[PDB]
Amino acid sequence: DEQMYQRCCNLFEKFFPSSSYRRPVGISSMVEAMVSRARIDARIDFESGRIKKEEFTEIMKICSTIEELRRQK
Amino acid sequence: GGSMERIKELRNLMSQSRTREILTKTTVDHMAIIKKYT
Repeated sequence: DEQMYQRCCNLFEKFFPSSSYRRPVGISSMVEAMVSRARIDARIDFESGRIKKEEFTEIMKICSTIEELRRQK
Repeated sequence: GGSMERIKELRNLMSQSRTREILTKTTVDHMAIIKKYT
């Protein structure tokens, strides 16, 4: 069928696990859901000590880049 | 770690037109739908 759609779906599950019910918003695009989740998790995880300041900054910067690439298709 | 892996992968998928299209255009709701017939 398509492994490209499978690649996207597989990635989505890394932001919204089969530990299923902390659900994304159904009407959001896949990338918008994932970026929103990435940001919420990075702040909580940085607060909790699970990621370091360098990891937090790089995650937030990548999200803003991704958000730039959404707004232009 | 995982937070880095997954954001880097998303960034990489947004760097190629076909995957960028899938990810920007497809709603979360439609995912089970497309997935059912994949």
